[PDB]
Amino acid sequence: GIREKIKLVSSAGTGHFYTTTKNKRTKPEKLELKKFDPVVRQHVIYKEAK
Amino acid sequence: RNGRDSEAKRLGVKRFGGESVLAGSIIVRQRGTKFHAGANVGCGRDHTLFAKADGKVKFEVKGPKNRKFISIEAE
Amino acid sequence: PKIKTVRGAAKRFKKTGKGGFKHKHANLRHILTKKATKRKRHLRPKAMVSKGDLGLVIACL
RNA sequence: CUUUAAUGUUUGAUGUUCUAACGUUGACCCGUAAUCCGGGUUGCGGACAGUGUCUGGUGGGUAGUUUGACUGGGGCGGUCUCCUCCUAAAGAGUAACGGAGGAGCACGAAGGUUGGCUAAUCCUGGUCGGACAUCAGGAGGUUAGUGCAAUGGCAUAAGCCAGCUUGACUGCGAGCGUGACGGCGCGAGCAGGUGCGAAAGCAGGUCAUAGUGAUCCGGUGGUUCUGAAUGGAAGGGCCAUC
RNA sequence: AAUUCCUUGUCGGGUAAGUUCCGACCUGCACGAAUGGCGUAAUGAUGGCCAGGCUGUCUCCACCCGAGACUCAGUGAAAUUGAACUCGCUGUGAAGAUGCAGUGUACCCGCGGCAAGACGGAAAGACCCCGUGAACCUUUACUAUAGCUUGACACUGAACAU
RNA sequence: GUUUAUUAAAAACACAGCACUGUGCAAACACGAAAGUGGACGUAUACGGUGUGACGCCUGCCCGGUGCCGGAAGGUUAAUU
RNA sequence: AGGACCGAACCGACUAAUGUUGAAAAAUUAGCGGAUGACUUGUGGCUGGGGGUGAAAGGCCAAUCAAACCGGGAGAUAGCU
RNA sequence: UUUUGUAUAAUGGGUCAGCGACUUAUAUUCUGUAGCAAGGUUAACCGAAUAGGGGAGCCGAAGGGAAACCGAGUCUUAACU
RNA sequence: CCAUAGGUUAAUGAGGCGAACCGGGGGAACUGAAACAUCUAAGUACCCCGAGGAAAAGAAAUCAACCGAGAUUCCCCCAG
Ligand SMILES: [Mg+2]
Ligand SMILES: [Mg+2]
Ligand SMILES: [Mg+2]
Ligand SMILES: [Mg+2]
Ligand SMILES: [Mg+2]
Ligand SMILES: [Mg+2]
Ligand SMILES: [Mg+2]
Ligand SMILES: [Mg+2]
Ligand SMILES: [Mg+2]
Ligand SMILES: [Mg+2]
Ligand SMILES: [Mg+2]
Ligand SMILES: [Mg+2]
Ligand SMILES: [Mg+2]
Ligand SMILES: [Mg+2]
Ligand SMILES: [Mg+2]
Ligand SMILES: [Mg+2]
Ligand SMILES: [Mg+2]
Ligand SMILES: [Mg+2]
Ligand SMILES: [Mg+2]
Ligand SMILES: [Mg+2]
Ligand SMILES: [Mg+2]
Ligand SMILES: [Mg+2]
Ligand SMILES: [Mg+2]
Ligand SMILES: [Mg+2]
Ligand SMILES: [Mg+2]
Ligand SMILES: [Mg+2]
Ligand SMILES: [Mg+2]
Ligand SMILES: [Mg+2]
Ligand SMILES: [Mg+2]
Ligand SMILES: [Mg+2]
Ligand SMILES: [Mg+2]
Ligand SMILES: [Mg+2]
Ligand SMILES: [Mg+2]
Ligand SMILES: [Mg+2]
Ligand SMILES: [Mg+2]
Ligand SMILES: [Mg+2]
Ligand SMILES: [Mg+2]
Ligand SMILES: [Mg+2]
Ligand SMILES: [Mg+2]
Ligand SMILES: [Mg+2]
Ligand SMILES: [Mg+2]
Ligand SMILES: [Mg+2]
Ligand SMILES: [Mg+2]
Ligand SMILES: [Mg+2]
Repeated sequence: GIREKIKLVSSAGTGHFYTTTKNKRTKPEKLELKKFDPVVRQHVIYKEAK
Repeated sequence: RNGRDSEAKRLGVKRFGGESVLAGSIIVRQRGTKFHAGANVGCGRDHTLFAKADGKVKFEVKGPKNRKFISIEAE
Repeated sequence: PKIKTVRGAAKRFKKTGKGGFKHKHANLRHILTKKATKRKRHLRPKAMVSKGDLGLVIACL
């Protein structure tokens, strides 16, 4: 798998991730993204792919 | 080996001038902006020109570059 | 000899009030991340059985 | 806790001796005027061999099955899904082993927004410097670019630069289109809640059209669901996903 | 050449003339040494070639003897058969005509013959294709299995040393 | 000499000779789930399997592949515990 | 003495013709090979179908053989006629 | 009969006469008709046996949701006009 | 050596035939799935053993749900 499928786990106390695709040979770093989380229904920073 | 073709995508004008249409009715499925958005018309992300209010459909020809616009009348 | 039931159709269907049957959309057990949330939000509820297929459901009942 | 001794210790592995289970298509006796069989004496092996159960390898010796379709007869050759143009006779659609090409990917920016800019090619002058690198001016004015094949489109730029950023958010959907169907696609607008801009406003991914896989079966996370007497649990469902 | 596509390879022989045959040459498409190689006396209802004798094989058939075929009397079948008052020619046509069109010819019926046609009769084409048909057969096709083989446990013990 | 009784009698089979190989007897091998037989009332000068098929000159090279023979250092490895 | 030679019965079936609704569901006529051998023959036993047997052709196993015949599953299935 | 199409030289039939090919049982749905009617109706069984009991049960009047659960409403959603 | 094995005699019982129904020991394939191997067809067809006018099973180490029912076999519903 060249471009590989990963997820975006919320840093809150909520068991929710989004899901997207990353590459290996372009990004050695993990992905930080602010995103909505429908438990507290606000926007939380996301990290921890897979 | 040369013969091949896609499935045709059913483009064109679905509703012509002089027709009482309803809201959100698709008028034109086109690729580019060969038909241009205008009064009461949204341009889709595939440039599907879609309607916003009830009424008729009028093909105006306006603009400095002789473009083709679609509009919805009321009366 | 009573009629045998198509058990797959009995699992995938259930009857509504005016004789229509209900069913559940496809494309919802695996690959979902390359798809859109708009598409999956369309797919998530249940719907009615279409026109030409009612004979091929009622015969299965 | 590192490496090793005296000896209790449950047993496993190697060699040696014994005979008593087991074998004897060695001998002798009896039933018995009998080359089967049984019983006894005796000899040689002897915990080996061999039989059953489980398991690994072999296994056409043998049994049951498969080996596709289009096709200008069949087979070999080629092709089967998706996108683009023509054949398409100016609504949509329209076949052929008709003519020509591409896709089974990519991006944390190449996305959103705000502010802003406009390319190709040629000529002239200019150190190494060259037919062509980087500078300045002129003609020209999209021939260039648009992540890629083609077509349509783009100057209010959909092409290019920088800052700020996560709307590549969720739950819904009046209505429409296109397919027999499963489905696929466009979508103003509502509630919540973000980013950009002073604001009017824009943003539910990329300029669009390909970049894909039904169901079943099972994996992981969450759960105002169920829980075969009851409370739990295993499992089943639902939501998300592999 | 039991093997050579081109090929009747090329050169001698035989013959008036020989794609076959015999002898030799090598450029063996693609002989080859135990799925043997090369020679071989004899043997072969074996394959090929030549020569003498011999003759109706032939030019070119002719005559004769018997058994049928023909006639008389007696017994008396069969396959096939939509129906029939069942001609030719040219043309048309499900595309090769007894039947259609046009035209020619022809008193009605036996008998002996000959087979050119009636796409004649016999067997629902064996070769061709299709059916998601069958049978057998082969293998490093798949799935299993009898069998061969390995080990553990039970049938199964007593002591000695490591 | 044998063969397709019935479209094929041959160059096909078989042969004696040859070589490889399995074989220690309760042999290998075969029928048979076992018993018991054939092997043979034989005993490596015997029996089976396999190819070539009298005789004479002979029979060359290769263990890369597939199959057979030898082993017991190492890796991996079933059931059991 | 000879799987010796010629040739009767005996065994077989290489060539031509007739026959091909026949005299005959494979013959007749005229020729033909072996004829003391691995032959021929009378009688009776043994081998039962995924089996036998086969000097091997896929030949024979009751006029039927790439798996006999009979009775069953059986009104097998038949997108074919 | 099969066909795009047959006088077709594509198939089948020599002729007559007899026989011969969409039936049966239990389920479901639709139509027509008869009864009753927010009701309808029994089956197995008892029974001077088509009567009459027997109403165990099935269908219908209320659905929605996977389900707990609610109810002329129900499901999604924190929540809908 | 006793005794067992064995030999003789004698009595009682059995053998075998028969349609189907029954209890068991063995046990296919065509077919269907539009092919086929899991599955089916079915423990059907078939082979074998044994008894009776009936056979087998049969008085609970069975169900249910905190109320309880009370051996076995047969029919109708639950229920396609
Ligand atoms: Mg309806
Ligand atoms: Mg799912
Ligand atoms: Mg096979
Ligand atoms: Mg089978
Ligand atoms: Mg094909
Ligand atoms: Mg037109
Ligand atoms: Mg068009
Ligand atoms: Mg701007
Ligand atoms: Mg769960
Ligand atoms: Mg329980
Ligand atoms: Mg020669
Ligand atoms: Mg010459
Ligand atoms: Mg050779
Ligand atoms: Mg030879
Ligand atoms: Mg001979
Ligand atoms: Mg006439
Ligand atoms: Mg003519
Ligand atoms: Mg004649
Ligand atoms: Mg004919
Ligand atoms: Mg036929
Ligand atoms: Mg045929
Ligand atoms: Mg013959
Ligand atoms: Mg012959
Ligand atoms: Mg030979
Ligand atoms: Mg050699
Ligand atoms: Mg002789
Ligand atoms: Mg002689
Ligand atoms: Mg042969
Ligand atoms: Mg052959
Ligand atoms: Mg025969
Ligand atoms: Mg067979
Ligand atoms: Mg049957
Ligand atoms: Mg039949
Ligand atoms: Mg036909
Ligand atoms: Mg027709
Ligand atoms: Mg006509
Ligand atoms: Mg005719
Ligand atoms: Mg005809
Ligand atoms: Mg006929
Ligand atoms: Mg009649
Ligand atoms: Mg009554
Ligand atoms: Mg099938
Ligand atoms: Mg009893
Ligand atoms: Mg109690």
